[PDB]
Amino acid sequence: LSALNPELVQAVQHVVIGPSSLIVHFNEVIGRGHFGCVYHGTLLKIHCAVKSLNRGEVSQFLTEGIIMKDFSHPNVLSLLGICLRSEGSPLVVLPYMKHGDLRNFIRNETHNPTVKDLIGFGLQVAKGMKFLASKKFVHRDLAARNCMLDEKFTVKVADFGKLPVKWMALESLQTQKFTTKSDVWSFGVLLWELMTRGAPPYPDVNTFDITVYLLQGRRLLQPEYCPDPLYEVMLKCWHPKAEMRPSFSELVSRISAIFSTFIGEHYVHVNATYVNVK
Ligand SMILES: CCOc1ccn(-c2ccc(F)cc2)c(=O)c1C(=O)Nc1ccc(Oc2ccnc(N)c2Cl)c(F)c1
Repeated sequence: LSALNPELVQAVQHVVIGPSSLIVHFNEVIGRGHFGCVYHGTLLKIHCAVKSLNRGEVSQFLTEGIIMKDFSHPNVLSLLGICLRSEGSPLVVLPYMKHGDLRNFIRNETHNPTVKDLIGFGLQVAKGMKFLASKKFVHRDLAARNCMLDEKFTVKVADFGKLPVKWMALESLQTQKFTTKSDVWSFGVLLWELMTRGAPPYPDVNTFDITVYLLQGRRLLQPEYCPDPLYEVMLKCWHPKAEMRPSFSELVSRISAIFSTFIGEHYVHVNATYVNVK
């Protein structure tokens, strides 16, 4: 529309994908959810994922896209480009992730992860977060459902895009303010999700009052296959004082030590009480 904002229109220019150099297979759907949608696509012939807005809002869309342009790290999802379709909503083009999101992947009964594999995934998320934190970028919705998994089993932190209260730090639930320290709280929950193989956090608890629940003096239970030292790390991520939580560099350090101790002998099986739980 150009009448959007010169500055943004120019920034989107250096990453523009000519509508003729990308084919969208609207027939082959991938994502599809509240607001936007995801489709398979070909780029010139690289396989890709094409995010669209099903819909001011277009501006936030393009804006969220431009920020991704500086995300260059093996553990952070990259942007191929943004295609300005002269027929509909602009599109965001992403590399194809053969294994989809991390939560659905670990939840799969046909998969046979070990303690080591799962800790490894957490290690990769932490590396991605460490990069993001160094760029002063606050995620706000860090969870296993927002982490992608490619063909080499490399984890990419992302955001599919009504608060995810169950991953939110105490101060954020109380204030609505987000920081890197509240991302650490979310990361601890992400660790729990991995070790439980994608179980829903606080099954019994209502979204409307996780705050009251947490203030009673509670935290998530140690999953059955979670090593003590990793649980000790989870509890640190959930420190009541935000400044007392470890940084992502510390987490990378600590988790990488725990990970090195395993050899791939301990298989992780789903909990019977968590099965089919929504
Ligand atoms: C308009 C802004 O869009 C953003 C903006 C910022 N970040 C962002 C936020 C924080 C970070 F640390 C890094 C990136 C994003 O991740 C996205 C996004 O669209 N992500 C997204 C994710 C999965 C998708 O689905 C795929 C994709 C590939 N392969 C498969 N199989 C599937 Cl299922 C998908 F299509 C789109």
